[PDB]
Amino acid sequence: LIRSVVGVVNQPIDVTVTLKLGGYEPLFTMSAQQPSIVPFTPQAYEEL
Amino acid sequence: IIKCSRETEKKYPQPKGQKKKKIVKYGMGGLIILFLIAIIWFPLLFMSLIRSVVGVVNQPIDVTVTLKLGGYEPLFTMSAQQPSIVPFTPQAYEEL
Amino acid sequence: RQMKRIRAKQEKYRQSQASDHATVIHSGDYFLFESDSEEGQATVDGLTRWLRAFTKHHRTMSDVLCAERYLLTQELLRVGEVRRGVLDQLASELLLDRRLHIPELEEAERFEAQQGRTLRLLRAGYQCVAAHSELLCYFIIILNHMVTASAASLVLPVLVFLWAMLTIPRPSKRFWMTAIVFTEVMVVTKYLFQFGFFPPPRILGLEKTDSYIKYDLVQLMALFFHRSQLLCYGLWPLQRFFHDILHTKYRAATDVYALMFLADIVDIIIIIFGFWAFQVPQAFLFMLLVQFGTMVIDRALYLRKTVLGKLAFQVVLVVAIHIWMFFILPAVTERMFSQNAVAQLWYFVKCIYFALSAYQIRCGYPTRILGNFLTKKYNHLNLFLFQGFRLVPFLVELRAVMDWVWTDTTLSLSNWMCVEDIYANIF
Amino acid sequence: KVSPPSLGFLAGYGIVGLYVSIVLVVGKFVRGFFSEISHSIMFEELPCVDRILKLCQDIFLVRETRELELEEELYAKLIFLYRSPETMIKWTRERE
Amino acid sequence: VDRILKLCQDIFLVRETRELELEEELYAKLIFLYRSPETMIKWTRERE
Amino acid sequence: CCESSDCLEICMECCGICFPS
Amino acid sequence: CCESSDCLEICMECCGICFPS
Repeated sequence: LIRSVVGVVNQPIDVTVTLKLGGYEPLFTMSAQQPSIVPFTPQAYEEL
Repeated sequence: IIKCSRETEKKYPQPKGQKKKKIVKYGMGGLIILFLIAIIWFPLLFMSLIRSVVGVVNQPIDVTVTLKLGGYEPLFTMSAQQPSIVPFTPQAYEEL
Repeated sequence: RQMKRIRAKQEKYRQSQASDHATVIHSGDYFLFESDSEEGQATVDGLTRWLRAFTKHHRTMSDVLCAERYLLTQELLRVGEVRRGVLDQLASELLLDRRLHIPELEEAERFEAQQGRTLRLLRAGYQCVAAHSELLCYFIIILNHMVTASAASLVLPVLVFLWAMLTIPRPSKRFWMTAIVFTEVMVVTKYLFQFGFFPPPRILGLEKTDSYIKYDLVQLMALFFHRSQLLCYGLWPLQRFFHDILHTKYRAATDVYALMFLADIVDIIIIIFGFWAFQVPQAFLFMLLVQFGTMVIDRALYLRKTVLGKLAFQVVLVVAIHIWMFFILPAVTERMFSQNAVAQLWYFVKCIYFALSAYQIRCGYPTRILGNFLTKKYNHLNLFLFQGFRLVPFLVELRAVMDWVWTDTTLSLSNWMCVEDIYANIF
Repeated sequence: KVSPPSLGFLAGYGIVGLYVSIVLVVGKFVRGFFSEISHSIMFEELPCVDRILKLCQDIFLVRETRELELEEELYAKLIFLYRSPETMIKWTRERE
Repeated sequence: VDRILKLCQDIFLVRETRELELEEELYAKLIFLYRSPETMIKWTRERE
Repeated sequence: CCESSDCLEICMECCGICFPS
Repeated sequence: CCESSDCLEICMECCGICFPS
């Protein structure tokens, strides 16, 4: 019973993407956390 | 249990006093001494084997340097991670 | 006589009961037990007197020799003529003898009593060294090898523990010459390499330091002092003959198993605390297991009473201990003299062990070996010591089992445990 | 170097305590077989246990057939046998 | 306990000299001593 | 060497410690 | 107060619990 860690959702709240050509400077950095992070609908899962 | 031991003894006797077989004595003593030294020792083996965290390299992959005059703004910030982070050559260590 | 008594009693019981092994064990009636006709300044003085007790042999011997010597030289003054004159003037051989007196020496005798605060202690200590130069040299050699761990300092202790401690109550002149000449050679070579013109270094032992000669003037001087003393007083294929003279001969019989096993127990205490106090722990765990193994093998060699087996095992043990300690460990872990004072101490205790085993091999096992090591006298001390020895875990366990495995017995294990427990409780 | 944070509690009266505990406990338990072994020697060295065996089998047999008074009388006999070692020498004496 | 002590010492002594039958007979005597407390009152009675 | 009785009675004395005769 | 016999027989009864008489 102690070794029964129940499945609990751990959604990443912040995603960050960067594009760094060599070591000069990030050409494009972006972070979208609340609105642009959306989970699937079940029907979208079936589509997948 | 005593009855089975007496029956076994009656079936397969032993004479009026004989040296206990050397093989059985050696086997039984070896088994017992092995157990009584295993209990003494293997705890030490486990206790000095678990505390054997072997040297493993932990190289810093990202270095960042900043120069902030007072609390205004970083005059110069920089981060160099893959290419500018290079380990020594052995001969460079000897030079050091 | 004891066996005569026991056999008489057993014959009487057989005759009485007259009127196939479990049967003879299970044969006991009340007719056995019926009556068979019932048939603080004084501490320094005590230390001085104890030292004099140790060295009384050499003191009396030197007194006799010097008493003879005074008349010898006073006669030699003119010419020196007759060997029989010097003996009978004041029965060729006898240890302690007494004859007429000489005024000068008897006057000189009490002069020492004039100085009695510390000078007596100093005289007693120096005389003790004079009476044990043979042991001073071994101690200096072992100490020198305990520092400066190197094969050049390793070929000598192996000799001390394998050849000089096994031959004959006088280790042969060839050995003292070997050690003296070898230390000459290996101090000359050390000094030669100490030069600045020359650039493994540590293993071969020719390294260059400020104290390149370390306990090597002391060792040479101890060897030469022993040779001088053994010279002024007394006298100063082949391997197979050496072994055969070691085995077959007439010797005193002495038992030193108590002290041998006590040295091994101190050795395991040392390993345990140098494991807890700090790689080398992975070496000291294996060494602890080998200590258990060598205690068990030594106990077997003692019960079975094989001098030859002890000789072979002691050769194997000394060679393996020296090789391991001085090559295998210093590569797995650090030097043994830079640190690991625990290793130095463990080696010294094992050296005491080796000296004791060599003494036991020289003297040969006695008869009457069985019987506990603490139950010879029923005083008020043996009881506490016996209870303490019982209290430590896994000794009486292993003592009973190993005493059973290697003794010639007809009893199974449970019956043996019953007998040993009955004896412990009754004692 | 990098080590797993599996260190826990190390030597220096941290982990030697558990090893001493286990060696002492096993020492006491194992001495359990060698220390008070002489006492129960009147109940384990019987020459011929035929009669006690028949008595136990008769207790079982009379308990089987729903016959009960005889069980109490036989149990009385058995208890008085284990309550009197001289009669358990008379009663387990090797039959002539 | 003088008599039991002499008996145990005699078991040891006769085991020492590679003499074995006497060991079994002496062990029989010892076991029957610990198997009969009235004879271990007769046998460890304070000598008069 | 060994035998078939040797191992058997070794097992006998190994169950002879824990249990009675 | 104390003595030399007092500590000795204290040790006697402290080894008298674990062990026989």
